Amino acid sequence: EVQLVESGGGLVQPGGSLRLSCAASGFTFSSYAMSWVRQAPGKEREIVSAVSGSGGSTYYADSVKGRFTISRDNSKNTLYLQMNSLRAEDTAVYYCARLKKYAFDYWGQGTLVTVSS
Repeated sequence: EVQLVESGGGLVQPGGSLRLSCAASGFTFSSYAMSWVRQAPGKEREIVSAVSGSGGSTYYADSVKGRFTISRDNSKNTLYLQMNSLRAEDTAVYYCARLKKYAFDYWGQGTLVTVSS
């Protein structure tokens, strides 16, 4: 089966950078792809990063296609996210979620990013 649960907690003032992650165990995270994030303080969802398929597919929020990163930790039960670009004016909340068929329908806890300031 799949094991997991978003988590981490980091700050991201304007030009900051957060460090969160998706929990995971037997299925790991990249072995079977895994996408994640999506939520916010009445700020509508907001992804941060994902890795569909072997990884050819990758996500970075909706404005950091090149300024975000789907960091991962295979033998650590989780992958992390270095997401910098916020602006002390848009705190957010995320929720992990896989997406490769046969392994899509889990990840449901709630995490976030506090633009330090």
